[PDB]
Amino acid sequence: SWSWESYLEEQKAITAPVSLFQDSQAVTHNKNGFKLGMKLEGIDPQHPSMYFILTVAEVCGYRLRLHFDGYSECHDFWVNANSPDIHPAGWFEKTGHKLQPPKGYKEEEFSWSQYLRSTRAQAAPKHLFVSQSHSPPPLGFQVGMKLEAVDRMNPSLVCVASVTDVVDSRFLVHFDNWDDTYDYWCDPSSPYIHPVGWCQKQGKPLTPPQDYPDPDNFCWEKYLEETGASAVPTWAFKVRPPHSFLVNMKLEAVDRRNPALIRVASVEDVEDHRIKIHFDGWSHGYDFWIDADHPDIHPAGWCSKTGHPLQPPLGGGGSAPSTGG
Ligand SMILES: CN(C)CCCC[C@H](N)C(=O)O
Repeated sequence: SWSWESYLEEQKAITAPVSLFQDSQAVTHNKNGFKLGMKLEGIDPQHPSMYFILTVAEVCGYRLRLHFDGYSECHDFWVNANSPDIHPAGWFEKTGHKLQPPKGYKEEEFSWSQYLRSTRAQAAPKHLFVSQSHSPPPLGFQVGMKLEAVDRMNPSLVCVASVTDVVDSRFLVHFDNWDDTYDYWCDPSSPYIHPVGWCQKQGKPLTPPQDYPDPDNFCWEKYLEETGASAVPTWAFKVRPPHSFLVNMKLEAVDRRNPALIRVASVEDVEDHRIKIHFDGWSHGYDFWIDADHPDIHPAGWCSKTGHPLQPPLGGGGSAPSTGG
């Protein structure tokens, strides 16, 4: 039997304190009421502005694997039961959002009552969730306002962006005149967003809207006038202090190569808002960077307290394939 207590003694190591994580990353006493076969609604992680019909394909501890109805299983993805990116059946119609129907359907063609009959299934109960859009909005951020944001797909770019939607306590960041595949959900403390004018005060180049006429001479004031849009007010931005994870601290993290697994991990390197994860016993070739507030990193003990299997360090110490670290 593997235990953190014994491992720390053996390695003469320390864990990353629970206080370093967000409450949502650390909470272990919540029940996961989702069951295999339950259907629901959710955003496509690779297309944050789109909503699809999803089915619980697997349950493990406080996590569940979701399947896009009608599409290939290669698109399946895992989330935690407290994910704010899934909603109960009927949410889209109740909140006025659009649905991308199951493969083989047209949008006019979808009705939850009929679909459940056709699939002889049941929708996940409303109480099973966390976001159904009854919550406090993000103060100061309204649809239509503009701001500057980092393109997470092209990290060196800070661009002209807009708030295109607000759901409970989060808002959707959209890159002006770029396709919505670049959109991503945020909250007021995100270190990836800044008020209009930030780049100029920092000396950083600002990426104007796609194909903006004479891009070199882009001027926020002129653009705000052309669009009649307001800039998100400066007071609304509540910058988050850099995290306090230190190199070598131990924790638990979802494996990026096989998301069904969670392994014993160590902080390999650090940035102001991200940490580099290294899986104990493994080579460093699989090490990866991840946001400090990412939903897939947790404090030691998360797995055992939630009922999820934890992969112990890989054995072999260099003599076995993929080891050395
Ligand atoms: C700025 N960012 C939001 C989008 C960048 C898109 C780059 C892509 N090669 C293209 O030119 O379409």
